[PDB]
Amino acid sequence: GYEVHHQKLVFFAEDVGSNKGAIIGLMVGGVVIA
Amino acid sequence: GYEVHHQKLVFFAEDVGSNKGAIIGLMVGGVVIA
Amino acid sequence: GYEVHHQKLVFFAEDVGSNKGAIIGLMVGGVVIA
Amino acid sequence: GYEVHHQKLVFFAEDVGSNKGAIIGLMVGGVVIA
Amino acid sequence: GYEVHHQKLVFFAEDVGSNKGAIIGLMVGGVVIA
Amino acid sequence: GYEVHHQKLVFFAEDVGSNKGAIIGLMVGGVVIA
Amino acid sequence: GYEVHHQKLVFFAEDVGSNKGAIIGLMVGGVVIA
Amino acid sequence: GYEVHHQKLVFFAEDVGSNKGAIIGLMVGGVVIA
Amino acid sequence: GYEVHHQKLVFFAEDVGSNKGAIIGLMVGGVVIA
Amino acid sequence: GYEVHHQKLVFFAEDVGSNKGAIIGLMVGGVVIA
Amino acid sequence: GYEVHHQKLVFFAEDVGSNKGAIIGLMVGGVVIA
Amino acid sequence: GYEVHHQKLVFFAEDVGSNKGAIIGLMVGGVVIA
Amino acid sequence: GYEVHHQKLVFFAEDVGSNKGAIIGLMVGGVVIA
Amino acid sequence: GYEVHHQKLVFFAEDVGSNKGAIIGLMVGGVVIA
Amino acid sequence: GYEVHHQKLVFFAEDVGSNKGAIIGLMVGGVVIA
Amino acid sequence: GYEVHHQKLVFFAEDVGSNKGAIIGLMVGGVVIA
Amino acid sequence: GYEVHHQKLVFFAEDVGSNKGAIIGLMVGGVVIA
Amino acid sequence: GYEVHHQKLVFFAEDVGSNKGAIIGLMVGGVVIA
Amino acid sequence: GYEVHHQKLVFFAEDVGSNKGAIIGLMVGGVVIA
Amino acid sequence: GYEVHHQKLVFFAEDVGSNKGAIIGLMVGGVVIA
Repeated sequence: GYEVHHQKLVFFAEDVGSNKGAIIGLMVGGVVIA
Repeated sequence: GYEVHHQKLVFFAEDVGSNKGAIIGLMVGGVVIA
Repeated sequence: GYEVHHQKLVFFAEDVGSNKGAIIGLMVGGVVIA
Repeated sequence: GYEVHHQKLVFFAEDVGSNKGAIIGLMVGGVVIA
Repeated sequence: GYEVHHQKLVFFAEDVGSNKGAIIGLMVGGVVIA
Repeated sequence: GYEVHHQKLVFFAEDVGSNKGAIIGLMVGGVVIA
Repeated sequence: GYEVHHQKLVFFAEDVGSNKGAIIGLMVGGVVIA
Repeated sequence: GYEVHHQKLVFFAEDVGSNKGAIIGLMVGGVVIA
Repeated sequence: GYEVHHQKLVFFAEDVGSNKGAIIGLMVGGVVIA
Repeated sequence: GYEVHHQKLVFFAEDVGSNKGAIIGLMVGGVVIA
Repeated sequence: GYEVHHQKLVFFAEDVGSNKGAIIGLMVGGVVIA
Repeated sequence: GYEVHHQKLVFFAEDVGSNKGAIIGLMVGGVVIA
Repeated sequence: GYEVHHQKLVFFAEDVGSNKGAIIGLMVGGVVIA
Repeated sequence: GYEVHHQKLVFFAEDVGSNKGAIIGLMVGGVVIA
Repeated sequence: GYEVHHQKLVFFAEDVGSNKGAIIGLMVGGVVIA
Repeated sequence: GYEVHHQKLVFFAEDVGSNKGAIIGLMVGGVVIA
Repeated sequence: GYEVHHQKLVFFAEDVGSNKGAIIGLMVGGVVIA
Repeated sequence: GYEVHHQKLVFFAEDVGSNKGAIIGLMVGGVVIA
Repeated sequence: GYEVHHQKLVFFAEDVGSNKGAIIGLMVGGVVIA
Repeated sequence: GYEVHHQKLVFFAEDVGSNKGAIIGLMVGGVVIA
């Protein structure tokens, strides 16, 4: 008798507001200018 | 008797607001200007 | 008799406000200017 | 009889306010200017 | 009879206010100017 | 003058050996028996 | 003048040997038997 | 003049040997039997 | 003039030997039997 | 003129030997039996 | 013998760059949100 | 014999850079949020 | 014999850089938040 | 014989750098928050 | 024979650097928070 | 909740009396004889 | 809750009496004879 | 809770009497004879 | 709770009497004869 | 709880009497004859 329930994973966000700049969830590499 | 329920994975967002700039979920690499 | 429930993982945020600058969840490497 | 419930892990934040500068959850390395 | 409940881990913050400067959760290394 | 090069991302593996059991890269949820 | 190079990210492995049991990279939730 | 190079991130392993039991990189929750 | 190089991050291991039991990198919660 | 180099971070191990029992890098909570 | 030449009046600007926010030359009154 | 030449008046600017916020040359009154 | 030349008046600026906040040349009154 | 030349008046600035906060040339009155 | 030349008046500045706080040239009165 | 009211701007006058001579509100340049 | 009211700006006058001579509000340059 | 009220700015005058001569509010440059 | 009120600024005058000669509020430069 | 009130600034005068000669509020430079 195994019951597993209500598990959640969020990497970056659930709610992201307005953006004028730069939003990146994940990057291996590079140059970001904002 | 195995019951598994209500699991969720979100990588970047559920709700993303207005965008004037740059939004990237995932990048391996590059140049981002905003 | 095993019951597992209500577990949550958040890496960066649940709620992210307005952005004029640079927001990065995870980076291996690079240059960020804001 | 094993019951495990209500566990949470937050790496960076739950609520992130407005951003004009640079916010990085995790970085292996680089240069950040804000 | 094992019951485990209400455990929480926060690495950086739960609530992060407005940012003009540089906020980094974790870094292995680099240069940060704010 | 921006140059970005040789970035790589691997999620599960580059080289997976032989399999008699069960290998899953990513699972949101379920029951796995090997 | 920006140059970014040779960054790498590995989540589970680069090289996974043989498997008779169960290997899961990422799981939000469930029951795993090996 | 910015140069960033040779950064690496490994979450679970680079090299995983043989498996008769259960290996999980990341789990939000559940029941694991080996 | 900024130069950043050779930074590394390892969470669980670089080299994981053979497994008859249970290995978990990160767990928010649950029941683990080996 | 800034130069930063050769920084390293290890959380659980670099080299993990064989396992008959239970190894967990990080746990928020639960029941572990070996 | 009267000679008048090369006179210039600029109220706001000669060159205005890119705009994501609010630019107003002159206002008697009101509410401005950017 | 009257000669008048090369006179200039600038009220706000000659060159205005990029704008994410609020730029107002002149205001009699109000509320400005940026 | 009257000669008048090369006179300049600048009220706020000649060159204004990038703006994320609030820039006001002149105000009689109000509330400014940045 | 009257010659008048090379006169300059600057009230606030000639060169204004980047702005995240609040810059006001002149105000009769009010509330400024930055 | 009257010659007048090379006169300059600066009220606040010639060069103003980056601003995160509040810069006011002149104010008759009010409340300033930075 | 924002309310802005009763702001006024007058450049030259509200009430100009009789004129036998020369009245000019704004002039970039020229010769004026009265 | 913001309320801004009764601000006024006058450049040259509110009430200008009779004129036999020369009245100029603003001049960038020239020759004025009364 | 912000309230700003009754601010006033006058540059040259509120009330200007009769004129036989020359009245100039602001001049960048020139020759004025009365 | 901020309240700002009754601030006033006068540059040249509030009340200017009759003029037979020359009155100048502000001059960057020139020749003035009365 | 901030309250600021009844501040005043006068540069040249509030009340200027009749003028047969030359009155200048501010001069950067020149020749003045009365």
